[PDB]
Amino acid sequence: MTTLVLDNGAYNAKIGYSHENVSVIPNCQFRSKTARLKTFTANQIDEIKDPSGLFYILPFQKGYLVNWDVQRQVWDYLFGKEMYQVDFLDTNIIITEPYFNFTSIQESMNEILFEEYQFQAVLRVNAGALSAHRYFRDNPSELCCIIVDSGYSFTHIVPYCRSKKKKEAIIRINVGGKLLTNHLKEIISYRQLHVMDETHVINQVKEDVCYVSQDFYRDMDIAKLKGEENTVMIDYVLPDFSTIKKGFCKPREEMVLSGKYKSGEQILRLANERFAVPEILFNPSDIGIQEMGIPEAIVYSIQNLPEEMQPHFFKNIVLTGGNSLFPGFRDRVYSEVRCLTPTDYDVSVVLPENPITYAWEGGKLISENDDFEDMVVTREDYEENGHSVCEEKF
Amino acid sequence: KKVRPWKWMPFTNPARKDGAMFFHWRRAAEEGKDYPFARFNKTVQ
Amino acid sequence: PFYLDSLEEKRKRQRSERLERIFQLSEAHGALAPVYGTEVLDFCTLP
Amino acid sequence: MVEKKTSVRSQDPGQRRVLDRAARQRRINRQLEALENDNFQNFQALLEEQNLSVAEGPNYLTACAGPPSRPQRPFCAVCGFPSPYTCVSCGARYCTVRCLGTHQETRCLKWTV
Amino acid sequence: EGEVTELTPCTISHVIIGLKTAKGTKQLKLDPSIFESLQKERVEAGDVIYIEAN
Repeated sequence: MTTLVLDNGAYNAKIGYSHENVSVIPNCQFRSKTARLKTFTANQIDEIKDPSGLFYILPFQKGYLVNWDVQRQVWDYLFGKEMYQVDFLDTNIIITEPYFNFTSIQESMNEILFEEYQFQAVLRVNAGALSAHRYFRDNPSELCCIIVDSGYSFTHIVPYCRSKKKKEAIIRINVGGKLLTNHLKEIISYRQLHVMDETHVINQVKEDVCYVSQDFYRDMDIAKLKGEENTVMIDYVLPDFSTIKKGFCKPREEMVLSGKYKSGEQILRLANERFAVPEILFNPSDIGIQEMGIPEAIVYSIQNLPEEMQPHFFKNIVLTGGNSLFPGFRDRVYSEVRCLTPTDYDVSVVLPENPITYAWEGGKLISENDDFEDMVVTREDYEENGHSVCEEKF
Repeated sequence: KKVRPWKWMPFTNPARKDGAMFFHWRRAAEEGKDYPFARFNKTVQ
Repeated sequence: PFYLDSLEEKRKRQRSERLERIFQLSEAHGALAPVYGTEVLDFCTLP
Repeated sequence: MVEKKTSVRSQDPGQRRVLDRAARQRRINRQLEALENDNFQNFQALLEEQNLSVAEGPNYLTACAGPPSRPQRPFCAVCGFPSPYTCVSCGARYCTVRCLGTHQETRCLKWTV
Repeated sequence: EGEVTELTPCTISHVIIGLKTAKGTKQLKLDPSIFESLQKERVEAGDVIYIEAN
């Protein structure tokens, strides 16, 4: 039989069955100021011929849930067609849950899942736990691993050892991809005008041009010196949905250094943001937050009890999420943890080759674990125990 | 950046069987789209 | 979990290097003797 | 000769005033809350209901990372480049006199209400 | 050679010092006679130092 693996958050709602449906389906609804205020669903955004000024209705604005209505509408619109083949009791679903989520909200979500959609089985596995299982299956010779999941709206430093997570050296950081996108928005707004509040185009510009600087102060000096010499001043032409529907970074050759083009686009752009907005993950607190970076917590998480886990912990660092898509992020994290951790202890940091849907891969690989029928809680068990069997099983 | 002219576009109603062609001031986005009121064709049983 | 053979061997080898370093330094810090000596200077020195 | 009509919105230096600590902290908190938010330039009630039943233990409170060891770097608020200076009025940082002027014209004490 | 991360003298049997470079961190046990040199050089957490074993 097939199963439906579901990961959910503020930016993305990745659902997928045993074989296909691998994509970046969002979780929020979109309202177009121009399309008569029509309320679009996760994948219906593709039907919008002009995503400029889309109002986002979010079930999650950060790690926790809000306004069930939106989540249930998204789930219904997804199931209603090819995505899941609404058949309910024929298959089962496996949903992820945040590191420390609302106990009441999560048990009520399980209640709704058992009652309304009536999946024959569902469980309380954790988003980090699924990635931990994936990594353990990839490397059976390993016994302990730390997951740095820097999602688009998440930053979790989660340990795992002996197939059990400890709730003491477990760190979360509020510096997420959404914060980075909002900071880029505010910077562009402040440096081109006094107000600018579009989100959809800048969220793409983020992943298109931003990169993690391997030498922050060197890049800062290169940006401080005049643009005639710097290389990070790559200009980005924004989309207008009338001549080009998707923005793009102009070739290094076509760049007119005067910053003005007779074509008439909003190409205006600066170099600083490109490498300033990603480094907030590594060296935060520059803007004012009391939030700590990635590496110091990657360190703090290791040195609690075990001198036998500490070495395996350094050797097994699993960087995943969505914020690890910028080039140089892996190298920077590796250099930082290598310079922060003891020399004698080995430190191996390896990000996968295609970690765009690592959670879906873990789910599709667990689909044939021959123990899911025991890991999962079923309809009758739920109805009889009343959330107790669900709290027991994860 | 303004490109979306309203046009006096022809259209056909799938609910009809004679293929009669009518006209309407449609937008520049839903050209050739199905007739929205076509749902109102549930004749009595 | 179990320990690492490579890690424990590296620990042993760095400890051996440490022991060799003490053996070298202790022997090098006492190679030369005084020209006159503390007691010789104290005997030669008058009030 | 054409008479150039001047503006009357100029403010008296005798009336202009310096800022304080609480208001600067509120500025910082508002800026961070806006950076965390996503809408025109609610989860507040969400976190209120959350903290309604929070205690000390393995939870969000004891899970937050906290402040780092490396000291805060003085980045600019206008252009973002390293800012060795500060604004005597509000404390904002800058790197050039042009940046200071832009701050005084667009940011200095105009959003605090 | 490297940046100091911690100084702890154990009337002193030795001093444990933490050094940092771009190859990892190192914990070092120095004779109490070198703790005098450390105090005289006024080194503290965050300063880069050379300490010759010889």
